[PDB]
Amino acid sequence: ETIVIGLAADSGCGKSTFMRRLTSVFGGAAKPPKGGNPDSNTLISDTTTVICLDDYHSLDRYGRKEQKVTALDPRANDFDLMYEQVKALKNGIAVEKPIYNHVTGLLDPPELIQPPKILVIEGLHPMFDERVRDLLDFSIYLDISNEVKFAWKIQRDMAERGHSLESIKASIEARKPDFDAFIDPQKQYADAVIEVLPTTLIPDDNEGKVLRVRLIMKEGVKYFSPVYLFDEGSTISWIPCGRKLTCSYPGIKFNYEPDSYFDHEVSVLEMDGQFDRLDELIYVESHLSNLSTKFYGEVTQQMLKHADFPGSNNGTGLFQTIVGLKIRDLYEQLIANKATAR
Amino acid sequence: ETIVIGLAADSGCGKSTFMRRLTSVFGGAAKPPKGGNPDSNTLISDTTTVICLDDYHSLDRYGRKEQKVTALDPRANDFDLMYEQVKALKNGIAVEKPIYNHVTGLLDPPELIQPPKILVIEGLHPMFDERVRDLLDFSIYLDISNEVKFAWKIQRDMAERGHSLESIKASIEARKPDFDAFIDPQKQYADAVIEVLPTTLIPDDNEGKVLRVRLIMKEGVKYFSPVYLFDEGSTISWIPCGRKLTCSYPGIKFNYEPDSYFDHEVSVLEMDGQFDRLDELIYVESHLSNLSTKFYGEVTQQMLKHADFPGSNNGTGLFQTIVGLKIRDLYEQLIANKATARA
Repeated sequence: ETIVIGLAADSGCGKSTFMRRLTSVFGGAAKPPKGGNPDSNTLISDTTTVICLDDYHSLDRYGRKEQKVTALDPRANDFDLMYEQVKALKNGIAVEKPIYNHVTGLLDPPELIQPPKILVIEGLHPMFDERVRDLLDFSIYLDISNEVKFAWKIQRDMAERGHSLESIKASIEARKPDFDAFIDPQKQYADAVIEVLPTTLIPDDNEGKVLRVRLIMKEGVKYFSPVYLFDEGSTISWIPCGRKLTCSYPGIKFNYEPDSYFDHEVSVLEMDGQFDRLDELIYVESHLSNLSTKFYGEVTQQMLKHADFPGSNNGTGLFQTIVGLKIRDLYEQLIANKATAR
Repeated sequence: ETIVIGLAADSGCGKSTFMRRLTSVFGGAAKPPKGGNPDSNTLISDTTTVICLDDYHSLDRYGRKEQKVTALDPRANDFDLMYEQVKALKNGIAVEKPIYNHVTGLLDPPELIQPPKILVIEGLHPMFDERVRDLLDFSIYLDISNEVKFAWKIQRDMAERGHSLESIKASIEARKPDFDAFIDPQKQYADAVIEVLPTTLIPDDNEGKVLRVRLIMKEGVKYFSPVYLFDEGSTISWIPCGRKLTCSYPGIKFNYEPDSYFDHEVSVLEMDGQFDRLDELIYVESHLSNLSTKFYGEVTQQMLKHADFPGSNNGTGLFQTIVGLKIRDLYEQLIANKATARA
């Protein structure tokens, strides 16, 4: 009775630190299948196997170029195969999954995937097909706003330094139609959306370092008690920076509020600003509720295992870690019932 | 102490008349697994299990059309897994084997396969991988020629009647490279090859009923004493028809000669024509040597337990049956040696 997690993300197979945070919570070390194709996207842990959804492309790079179809387009993807093989793994049956090697852009011969305890499917289209969506036990959508997507390319993406800003936004133009038509709509099916926006604390900041990030959590979901702050259901702003907790400019600002998201009820926890000192993280964790921690400080402790990770100092790393614990709480209850259900 | 037989044929899993005749020699009756899956291709007998090699397909039927690669192509098959489960079966450890459902054309959930006394793997690629080739205690290749493959599509294959002659000949072409590249070279590794050609007794015959059939048998193989006619090693043409054995047209013609086949020494036994009367089969068996029969007429009696089978009146049925006995003789000496060794 293996558990399947969806993660809709745009950062490309292999460049998601969200995936690496979930992995550290779930198991030990995700390493490619020992021996075999060095271009394989699959990552295997003691508990978890991450599958890249590019592997189910129905069109290679030259293929897609021939049809002038992007990788965002459902035409370029085989959802029948994805659906059948996620189904088989969830029911304990191995699959021959084709490998999409990114260095050559060809659809490579398949690899034998063994059912794990936790299966995470990650890529552009995890929740696009209703049949695949019904197999997911939890659904995540990482929503990067266009404004920090562009900032991160300027401030961090070393490989696009060769391109000017005029052609980098002209790269975003020709990708937006396919993205908004086929990628963005998947948010409505996620149990947890993490939305990364520019910061409102310092005016006109476009650097992508200080971030306003929203954690949107679906209500009414079995085994998922959303995080809350002080008074669940209420609308709160909370600035912990004060006399007993000094912060540098511009500090930490929190918002907790209910909301309606795609005609679904959600509750939203927000963080704007970034942690100066570790005291601020510990103070923040000590005042949040329904974190699904097993001991005191696990959120902070789980983050300190990856102090080098991008976003370890703002709500991005804070909420991605919290999400991992919530999923762990869910699959513990989910396999607690299936253990007794034989 | 399990025996592994290789059977290379492109007629398709579940279409092998050759396989039916072998199981009748080897065991009681080959049935599908009890319960299991209605589309399972494994066949089970008291002595033998037949494993279709489509079950080790790595690419879906729908994926095969997506990547533009045929089923003859190794990229569409997982030989690592196939070698594992045959190495596992020969070494007597049971295995969960996947199922290729030809109806949906989908890679189905697996079925449990217990190590049998005799294990046969049949399909397009039993001798393709040297690893797998080293597990086989005997190797068979059924070489249907392109002129008989074509006639059979016309005269018998009812599903082809929707297609035109030009379309069928243009379909055979589009399959030939992968067959030339991946299937046909497996002939060199076979201990026994059966080759089906258009008959030479009727000029310009293209109907696939009267056939020239060659049984190619490797020499120097341990526990395999090839069939011979009258005088082993010599070059003989023998027409049994005469005063004492009246035949109908075009009659029977036998050829027996040594040959070199892929730089291996072989003996070749040939039959052209078809038995029009039952007396001729008995006459032919009475005059053949090294048949590995347990009693007089076992070749003929074994055939009559499948009178309906195609090729039951020509060299196709005669040689496929004789091949079964030769393997039975081989695995008994082969079992006796390792049964002796284990005590």
